[PDB]
Amino acid sequence: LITESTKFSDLPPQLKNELQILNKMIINNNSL
Amino acid sequence: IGINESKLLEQLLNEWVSEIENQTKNFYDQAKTIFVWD
Amino acid sequence: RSIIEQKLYDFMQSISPNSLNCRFLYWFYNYQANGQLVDPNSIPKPPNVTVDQWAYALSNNPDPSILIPVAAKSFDDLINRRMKQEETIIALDQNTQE
Amino acid sequence: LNSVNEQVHLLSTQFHSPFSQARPSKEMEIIVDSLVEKIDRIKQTILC
Repeated sequence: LITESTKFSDLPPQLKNELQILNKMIINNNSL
Repeated sequence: IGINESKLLEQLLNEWVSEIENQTKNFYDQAKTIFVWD
Repeated sequence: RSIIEQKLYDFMQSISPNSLNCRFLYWFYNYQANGQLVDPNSIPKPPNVTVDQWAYALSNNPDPSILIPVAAKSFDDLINRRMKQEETIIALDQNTQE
Repeated sequence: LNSVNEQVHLLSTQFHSPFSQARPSKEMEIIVDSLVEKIDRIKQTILC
């Protein structure tokens, strides 16, 4: 499964991409 | 930042929830400051 | 879904300005230099805002005769208005000095 | 990894911070002290 105890290493590369869009959006707000 | 490959998804979600509530606060206080300048 | 595939998605729908559920939603008011009284029932409700959120934007407008309610939903929207306060400050000083 | 990734992001919103970042930047302060700590590691190696 995915559990919340899953590491970023292990994640399906689609979810791993969307998470690296989300991490950019959160940093975006600090820049603004 | 690219997410560190060793991190747990639970840690990353709680880290991002904390930052979104910090950003939520500062959005309303900055927008309230803009409203006083209006 | 899993619980996680919902936690993360409803969270992403809390940041996104295209969401009805955005945590960022300020209500500004902008003055209409036409000198023409506007019917508040004629003002076209913004995209991605609920009916309940717009009823609030009309009920807290400090003068419906001359001010239109405007939503902001990110720091980009805040600074797309902050730069216009500096634009107005520079023009307002220049007419005060003259 | 963090500090390079923030300057990569600031230079992607095209955001002129009105409070201009102080000059030199605090990571350049830290880079010069990172040269001192290597220099004094060399001194303490010569003396050993």
